Amino acid sequence: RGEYVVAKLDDLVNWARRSSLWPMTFGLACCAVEMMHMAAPRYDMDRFGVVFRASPRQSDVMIVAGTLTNKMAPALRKVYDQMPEPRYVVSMGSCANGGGYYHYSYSVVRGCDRIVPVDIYVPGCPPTAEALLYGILQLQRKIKREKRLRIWYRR
Amino acid sequence: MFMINILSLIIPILLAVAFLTLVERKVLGYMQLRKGPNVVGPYGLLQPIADALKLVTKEPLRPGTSSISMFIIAPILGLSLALTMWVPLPMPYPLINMNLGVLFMLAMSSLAVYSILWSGWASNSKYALIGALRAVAQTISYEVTLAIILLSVLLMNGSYTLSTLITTQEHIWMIFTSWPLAMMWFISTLAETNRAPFDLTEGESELVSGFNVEYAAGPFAMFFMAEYANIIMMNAFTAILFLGASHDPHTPELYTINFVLKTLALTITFLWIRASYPRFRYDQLMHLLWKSFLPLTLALCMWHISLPIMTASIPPQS
Amino acid sequence: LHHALIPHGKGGRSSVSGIVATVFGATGFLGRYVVNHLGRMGSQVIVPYRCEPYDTMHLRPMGDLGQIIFMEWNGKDKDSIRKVVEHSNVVINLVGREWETKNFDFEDVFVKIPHAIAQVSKEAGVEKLIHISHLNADIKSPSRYLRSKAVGEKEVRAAFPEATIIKPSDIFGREDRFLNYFASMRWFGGVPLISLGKETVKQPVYIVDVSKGIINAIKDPDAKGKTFAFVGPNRYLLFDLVQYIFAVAYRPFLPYPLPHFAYRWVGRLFEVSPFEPWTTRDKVERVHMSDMTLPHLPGLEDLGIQATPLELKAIEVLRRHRTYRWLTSEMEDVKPAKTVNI
Amino acid sequence: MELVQVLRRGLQQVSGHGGLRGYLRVLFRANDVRVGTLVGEDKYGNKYYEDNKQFFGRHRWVIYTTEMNGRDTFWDVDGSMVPPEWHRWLHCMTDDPPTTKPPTARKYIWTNHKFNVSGTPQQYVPYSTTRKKIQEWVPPSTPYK
Amino acid sequence: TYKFVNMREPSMDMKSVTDRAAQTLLWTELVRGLGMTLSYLFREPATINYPFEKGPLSPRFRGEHALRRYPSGEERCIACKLCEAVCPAQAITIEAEPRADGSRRTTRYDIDMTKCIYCGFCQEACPVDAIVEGPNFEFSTETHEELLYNKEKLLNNGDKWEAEIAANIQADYLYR
Amino acid sequence: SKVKQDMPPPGGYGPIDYKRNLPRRGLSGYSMFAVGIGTLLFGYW
Ligand SMILES: COC1=C(OC)C(=O)C(C/C=C(\C)CC/C=C(\C)CC/C=C(\C)CC/C=C(\C)CC/C=C(/C)CC/C=C(/C)CC/C=C(\C)CC/C=C(\C)CC/C=C(\C)CCC=C(C)C)=C(C)C1=O
Ligand SMILES: NC(=O)C1=CN([C@@H]2O[C@H](COP(=O)(O)OP(=O)(O)OC[C@H]3O[C@@H](n4cnc5c(N)ncnc54)[C@H](OP(=O)(O)O)[C@@H]3O)[C@@H](O)[C@H]2O)C=CC1
Ligand code: SF4
Ligand code: SF4
Ligand code: SF4
Repeated sequence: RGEYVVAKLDDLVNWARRSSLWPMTFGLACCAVEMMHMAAPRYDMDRFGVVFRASPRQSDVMIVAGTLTNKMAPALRKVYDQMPEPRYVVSMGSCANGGGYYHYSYSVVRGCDRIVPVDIYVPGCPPTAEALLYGILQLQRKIKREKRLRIWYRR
Repeated sequence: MFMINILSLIIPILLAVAFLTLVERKVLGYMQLRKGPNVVGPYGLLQPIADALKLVTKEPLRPGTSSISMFIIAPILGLSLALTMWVPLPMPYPLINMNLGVLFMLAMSSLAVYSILWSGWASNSKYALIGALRAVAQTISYEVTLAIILLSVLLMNGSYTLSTLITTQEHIWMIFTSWPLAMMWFISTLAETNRAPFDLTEGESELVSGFNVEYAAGPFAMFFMAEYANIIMMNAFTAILFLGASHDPHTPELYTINFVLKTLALTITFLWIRASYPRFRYDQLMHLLWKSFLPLTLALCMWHISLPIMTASIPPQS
Repeated sequence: LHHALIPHGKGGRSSVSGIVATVFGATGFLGRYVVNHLGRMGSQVIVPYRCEPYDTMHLRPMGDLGQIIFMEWNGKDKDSIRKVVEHSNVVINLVGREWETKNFDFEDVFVKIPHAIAQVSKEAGVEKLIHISHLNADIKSPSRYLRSKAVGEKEVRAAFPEATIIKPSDIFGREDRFLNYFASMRWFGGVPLISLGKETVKQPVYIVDVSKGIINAIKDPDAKGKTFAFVGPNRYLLFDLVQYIFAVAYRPFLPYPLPHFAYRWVGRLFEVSPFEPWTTRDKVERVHMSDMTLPHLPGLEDLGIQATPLELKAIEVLRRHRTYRWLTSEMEDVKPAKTVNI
Repeated sequence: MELVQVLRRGLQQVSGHGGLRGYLRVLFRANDVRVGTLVGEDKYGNKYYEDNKQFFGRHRWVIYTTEMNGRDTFWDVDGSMVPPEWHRWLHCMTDDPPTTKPPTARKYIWTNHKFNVSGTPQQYVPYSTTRKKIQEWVPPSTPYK
Repeated sequence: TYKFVNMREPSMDMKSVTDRAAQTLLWTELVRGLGMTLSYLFREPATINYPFEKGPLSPRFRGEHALRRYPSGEERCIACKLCEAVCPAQAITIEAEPRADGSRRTTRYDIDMTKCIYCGFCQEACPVDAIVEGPNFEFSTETHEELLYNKEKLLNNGDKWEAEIAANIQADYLYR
Repeated sequence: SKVKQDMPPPGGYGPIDYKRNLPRRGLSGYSMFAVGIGTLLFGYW
């Protein structure tokens, strides 16, 4: 039946997307250091299929790791625009989540969500590299639960 | 079944290129105390298929300032030439037994730079144009020594046909006769394939992604196809030239196994050097050759010009 | 008003406005824009959706955290509509489709679904329901879209007597399928106007104008029961409109008269596609109807919003379509297309 | 000599994991084939192994349960599937497993360790936990006027 | 005391210069560089098998905030507002009101995880060990609002991680 | 009882190496050149 065929196509495409999540080298602050430590041998992003890649044209997930300030927010929004779809935003740290320590400052965006649609909120100051890996795996399951071709079949 | 042979020289080559990415991300990662891709199935044997699927279903955006026509013709040029330059290789019996295989492969290798050229210029970017010019300089500098070293090495072959190399290295590897040139040749194979430590056309640290910066999804995967097919073909050519192997006319499978093993070892050394060095700085990789490689290779060219004559060892042309 | 619906703040993101609303079909064109305005003033939006949640991602960053809430709903399921409209002051109906899918015809998305929305909204106890139709809505129009829209308007009026009915003429914007349609028609050779397109008069209205009109109608205490007609300020001849569209895009213009039945065949051929149907018979028809002037119906100016002429807000839509050659030319380079006087 | 023993213990790898079928089960699920002493098991089904010979970091590990709280976890697993009592032992925060040293029991402690409830309709929605501050006048009902 | 890190003049004996020329022509330190990476590939990788293998922690680890309670069942919190008065990020909001029994307890105790800096200052300031930073750190959420913790959510965390938190405090209270 | 805190062992910790230990290895330049030239001569013959 057509539903089974589109189901299997959904599983294949979602598996590819979740098993080759290519992130972006967009570290901003101390939350980037853990972003490096999970790339360090101990946790090693590489075994999970995730390999760092600059040039947003060839990346899927943006881990906004660090404080997002007013002077940088236009750059972050523009760079998010460069990403071809599908795209995902993982927010690392309290600063990139809702403001963190400098939530009441004059030149800090009170949450990265106000600029891009954040897909996964990873809490911490900074989050432990295990916690960030957990957030990435949660995003992976999110991609696994996508129903693109199913919705197309029931257009 | 000539079509059968042509398809058998394309699909296996593409599969080998796909698994080259996995073996690179594993060998490199094990250099760096990591484990490399491990999750997808057993030992990551599905990563090439996974990212292959992603890159051909991810949205292939076209920049608003691009030049559409060349932006599209460049990936086709790159992949077509990378695949075509596999046909004259004397894997037991070459598919296309050309009388001038070396010159043909030199011509197509020189053409392959034009893919980089047109892709960089048509993308309308500062980084892309920078990378295109670095490619210009790198490939011209290294092409001069490529041609001279090929002449010097093949002076003992007697002609430019690739198959006779097997006859030439019947009793001894050619590397024992031209080990200096071989070193230089290896370095040239590192640079013409635009790999480390000469991978300045991409320059991930300083040029973000170089000439692939505006290349996304399918065209990017295709330029990667061209690059890795060129890597494997260059290592195969180096194995054919210097590290010859025994060839039983009745069982070509023995020569197939030996040749494949030598190509694998040479490629593994490519990934080895990729994960053990800093990166060159533009002019240095030029000043390395125009001031250290070119004079030495000229002297070795004169030496190998004279050598058959002084020892009465001029190889036959037929 | 309830103790939590009393307006508070200064109109910013984190300000209680009291416009708790449900916008059916928010995932598309004006559905996005309206939400933005609803998000800007600080109103809790109960945006329902049937598509993949990823497609609702651009819906996320226009409201203060906790304001925008997404829910799954199905058109042929009264329980879903009841769940989404149970706690809401206003229910804005923006459900529509320029084509007829296999599981949803024009009547389903313009009569049946609006009927269910209006009936369930009346049962729940909402105070305002803004239904959206087309200006050229007629029970005898050849295109099934406008005919279905007319019967849907009558049904919605019957079910919700005080429902505000807004009849926009033609929305042009960054994603409009009206200016981008003409711009994208460059691929298929020339632009094939029917009878050279010298008999059709179109009155396009800016998207921001329509969304602001919806917001004002919600805020206006007299929009109940009324039937507004949202139209642009000028009336363009169709040939002159395409002339302006291709001049602002600086693409070559190749007009080509085309017999009506041949264009119907072309529309069928494009309808065959099992994906986004670039052109339908309804589509090629509608571009040939003139915009029926309805002076009796109240307009945007009554709501207090001045229509923005297409010339000022045409560079936004067509700057993407220009090649690298005329990608930076200013807005005043191309002279306004001559307009037949209203 | 060590080559032969090395080839041999690769067969103890398949023998320990209940034969070939269990060998591919653990290989495809937990991506490892290494064996270890069964330190314990929790009420949810996760099996808890330890091997002190492994270097610090992989001396203890989990094979997650196939099913927990009405959710198939044969293929998808996460770090929140660890019950609180054993999370101490797993993360090398103590050398006392719950089997030997069981945590103190109290009435308010849960009896079913819910995993990360994000995504599922059992999410957490923030709301004000305080009552009203200003009351209303509640006008009288008699028309009077 | 200071040392000259790069003050070595190379010897100019014929042997020394021959060795330098050999290293230049026949790349020698380059071969050493290759050998080092060969030696480490043959070495054991350091990657752990997350989530089946977890990196080591300590009982002092700061993670998800949680409200504890006495063994009897009564909450430890008494709304003294020391934690709210000491939080560097002002992430705690407390509203207190005398309960029906008479004990002073928070009618609202909200901690904003999106604004918290996980310093642990609250757990030091608390005179009754009511608020603690739990051992949990894998509590990422798909939406922002789920990170705005209420009193009920914090009490649920306290009731869920109580087995771990009691042991962690038991193994660390003597240091404090 | 007595005070207990983290302390070095009674005899103190062992020595800690800090100096550079880059080992010296490989043949002399004369030997390397001789091996290269001999290989060239054998290949030539
Ligand atoms: C001082 O303060 C600082 C900060 O302070 C705040 C900062 O923030 C930052 C900034 C922060 C960062 C940079 C973050 C930290 C980043 C890092 C540490 C980087 C870590 C990187 C890694 C762990 C990964 C490195 C990558 C490696 C080792 C290898 C990568 C190589 C690859 C090959 C990857 C794979 C990619 C690709 C494209 C290959 C896949 C493609 C295929 C297999 C295609 C196959 C296709 C087929 C088979 C097709 C087959 C077709 C067939 C058969 C037929 C077809 C024909 C038809 C007709 C259809 C810095 C730097 C900083 O310094
Ligand atoms: N020029 C114009 O376009 C004019 C339009 N209008 C009316 O405005 C409304 C919105 O227009 P616009 O935003 O441009 O349209 P779009 O096609 O861009 O968006 C239509 C919306 O309706 C939803 N929808 C359609 N069919 C169904 C269904 N069967 N069940 C559930 N949801 C459904 C879509 O969901 P999804 O995104 O998942 O498909 C989407 O949210 C329509 O009623 C239209 O007729 C009025 C005057 C002029
Ligand atoms: S959340 Fe904490 S660790 Fe992350 S950037 Fe902000 S202050 Fe630094
Ligand atoms: S640990 Fe968290 S809640 Fe406690 S004071 Fe620090 S930031 Fe505030
Ligand atoms: S410091 Fe402790 S007792 Fe005081 S208000 Fe905070 S949680 Fe309650």
